[PDB]
Order: sequence, then C-alpha cells, then structure tokens
Amino acid sequence: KVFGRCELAAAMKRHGLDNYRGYSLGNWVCAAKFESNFNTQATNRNTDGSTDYGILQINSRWWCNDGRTPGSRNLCNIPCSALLSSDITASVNCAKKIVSDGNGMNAWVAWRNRCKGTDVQAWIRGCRL
Ligand SMILES: [Cl-]
Ligand SMILES: [Cl-]
Ligand SMILES: [Cl-]
Ligand SMILES: [Cl-]
Ligand SMILES: [Cl-]
Ligand SMILES: [Cl-]
Ligand code: NA
Repeated sequence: KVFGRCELAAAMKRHGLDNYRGYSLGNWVCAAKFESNFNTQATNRNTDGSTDYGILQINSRWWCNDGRTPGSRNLCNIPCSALLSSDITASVNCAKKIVSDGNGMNAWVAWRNRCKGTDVQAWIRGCRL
C-alpha cells in the first residue's frame, strides 16, 4: 500500500506514535517519506546481507526474521513480511521498540541525515488530525 502523506500521519497518530519517546508526528512522517516514500511494500538489501522492510525500513539484522540473515536476531518477534502489510500495526509496534533502544530516532540514518533538525511539522501541515 502506498499511503498518502496525511493518511499515514493519521494512521501513525492512531497507533500512538505522535510524541512517542518525545518524537512529534512530523518526525515519523518525514522518516517514512525518505525510508520508503510511504510504500509499505518497500524492501532494500543492505551491504551486510540484511534487508530493510516496510514504511520505516526496519532491518532483519536485529528486529525481524526473514530466514536469510545469518547471525541475526528477531527482537520484535515478527516475520519481516509482516512489515510489508497494508496494516502498519507491526511496523509501528516494532518502531516503538527500536526508538526506545537508546539512540532514539538516530537508529534511522535517513532520519538523522534528512529530518533531524529540520522543520518536520511541515510534513503534517494541512492534515486533518
Ligand atoms: Cl509527500
Ligand atoms: Cl511535528
Ligand atoms: Cl535469518
Ligand atoms: Cl518468522
Ligand atoms: Cl494501518
Ligand atoms: Cl531521544
Ligand atoms: Na533477523
């Protein structure tokens, strides 16, 4: 599923991401934009052999199981395919664990490089929330 900007903002808010661990909704929408272009089916292979999955490009090295990432973990206790669903519940729940891991949203390199410090409120501007 390819979400609209405000549609994703609304879904993220309903699932409790607005100000989760202090990160306003615009941060999450901005991260999703540059990670996946709002596409739940996005996948991308990493140099180390792991793969990133879903709207927030969650990786198989630590967070989900895809059966092909040696020496990895599955700390969110989910198959990585669950992260590609039109239902973003699994992605959100896993994202909550990741952002609580210690480095906050810096876990998402694209958030650090393209969202952090910017006017992220722009990403939810005009949205009925
Ligand atoms: Cl957009
Ligand atoms: Cl915001
Ligand atoms: Cl594996
Ligand atoms: Cl599994
Ligand atoms: Cl949803
Ligand atoms: Cl933080
Ligand atoms: Na894994």
